[PDB]
Amino acid sequence: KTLLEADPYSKWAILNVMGKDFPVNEVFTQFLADNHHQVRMLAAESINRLFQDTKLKALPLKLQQTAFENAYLKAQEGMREMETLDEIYNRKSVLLTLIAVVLSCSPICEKQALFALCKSVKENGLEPHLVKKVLEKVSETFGYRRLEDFMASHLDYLVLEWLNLQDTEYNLSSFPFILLNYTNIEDFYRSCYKVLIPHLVIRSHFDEVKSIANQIQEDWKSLLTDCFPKILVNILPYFAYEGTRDSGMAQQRETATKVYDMLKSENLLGKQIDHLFISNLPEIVVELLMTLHEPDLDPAPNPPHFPSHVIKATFAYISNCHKTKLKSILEILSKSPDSYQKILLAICEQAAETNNVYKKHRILKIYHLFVSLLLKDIKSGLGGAWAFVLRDVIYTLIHYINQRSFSLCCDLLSQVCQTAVTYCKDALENHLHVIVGTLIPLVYEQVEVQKQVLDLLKYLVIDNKDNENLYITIKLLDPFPDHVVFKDLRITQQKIKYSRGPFSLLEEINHFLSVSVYDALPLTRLEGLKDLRRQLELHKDQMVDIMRASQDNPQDGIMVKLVVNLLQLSKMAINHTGEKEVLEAVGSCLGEVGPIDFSTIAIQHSKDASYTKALKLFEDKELQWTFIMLT
Repeated sequence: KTLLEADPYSKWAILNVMGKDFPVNEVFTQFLADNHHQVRMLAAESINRLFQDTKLKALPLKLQQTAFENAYLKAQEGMREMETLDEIYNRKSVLLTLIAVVLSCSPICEKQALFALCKSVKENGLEPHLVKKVLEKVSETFGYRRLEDFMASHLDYLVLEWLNLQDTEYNLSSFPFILLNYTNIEDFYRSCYKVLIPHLVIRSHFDEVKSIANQIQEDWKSLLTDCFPKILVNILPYFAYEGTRDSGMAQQRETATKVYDMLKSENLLGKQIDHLFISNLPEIVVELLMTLHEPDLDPAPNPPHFPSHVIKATFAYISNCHKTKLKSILEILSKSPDSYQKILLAICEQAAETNNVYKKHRILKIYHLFVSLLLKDIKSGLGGAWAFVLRDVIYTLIHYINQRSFSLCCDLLSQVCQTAVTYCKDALENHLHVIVGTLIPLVYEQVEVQKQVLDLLKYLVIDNKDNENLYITIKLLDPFPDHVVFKDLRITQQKIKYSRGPFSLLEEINHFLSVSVYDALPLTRLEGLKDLRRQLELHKDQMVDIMRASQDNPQDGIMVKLVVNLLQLSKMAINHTGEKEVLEAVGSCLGEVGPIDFSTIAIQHSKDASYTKALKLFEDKELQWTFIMLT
């Protein structure tokens, strides 16, 4: 164990005996089947060294899998090398400890270890109570609230690997359903038919699904209709990726072809296949998205996993095979504009419900693929949904940035802003200020993060400063006095800001009020507030004559307007993250000016003119109610 700590990779940890060299890992695994019992538990506890670096870094996939299979075969040999019940139970407990530690310390080999455990439950005859207990221990070790939730996250791989062993004793009825909390196989069917049926659909077990359905008090037609998207996302992709490239990879295409042909039969769903396909378009694209895998150093996803190019070809083939024979899936997806909506609601919900960082990384690279698919067919747009989808994706990206992968998120934001400023002139005219003002406090981060932030800032302030529509947006934004390294930004910020000359105190206050009414997020304004403080500190002498000019109309005081604007911003920010900084900033800003008698008693709350005029032009109470509710 000590030398495994020293040299996990075994670069020089090779021991030579009788002229033959042996790796230390094989020697360590050899002690698993020692005659003395006490060696077994210690070896099971210390085998953690072969699945992680312990210098929390992981290990290469090949080494981890070969160590796992070596440990499994050694445990099997120790089982089969056999009063007796005592050491039989001891060997079973040692095997369970091995299969539990490999689950705990090796997230890469989760699925394979769980499949080995479920096979060994019936093969080795493991005690049900002990294995169940270690299952719930793992469940609340990882963080899952219920053990059934942990079971549901990998049951598809379990059943698929069980059925891919082509064994007579390994059938659906022989699946170890006792492991889950369901009392009887009927409850297991009721709970997991949506997964069990699609696995056997590709295997042409229609008699099996009929025999399950007629005994489950449910119609087989409805059950197959419910599982129709999941079998679509299985058979349909096989027709696209490198058709007839090689026989080994073309046998799947051939069996998919025959399955699709027999599903086109009159008795089967072939009569209404087109109607069901049109009915739920998001339900199949979500499954086409979640099946993405790039073979770096990530846990193995669900057994159906395809690379990015396979997904691209699948969408291309689905678009081509349509009766109208379009070129892109997004064109027929534009027939129902809501399809783009709830899919954005779909991919998000699985990301927030999970807490694993690796699963989050997988779902965010899937989201990268989806946004790339969105942006490669933006020439004609997504109908009238393009503005909504770009706003949704940019706000989701800024939320994922604010919750702290990160480089990939920066790639998404860069790509979407590039597309918006290239193929449009007003896409980023309003929802850009928060993005610009959000990544600045991220400068004090890793070198890659800082480099990406600086690159995005210089792209926004150099390559987009010539846009006529974006001139107002770039002119109206908060300064960045944070670090010296932003001098370039400074020498491209004061030019536009001070194009007409040096702004006075009144001009600075007017600009601050305009940017405050322009943006609804008080946090991103923090730096600007700091400048406002300087504007209150250096230019105190200018607060007299201005108030001399406001005596005629005291009810429109500039200073009181600034005070009430800061008060409104504080009221908005009182229930937001990072409140201790924005509250301190606004308090310091109000502390630069004393309680000057404004000769007013009433407080007027400024409101956007658009909302007031919309209310004014609505002559019906119902119309106003609908407008305010929708807003």
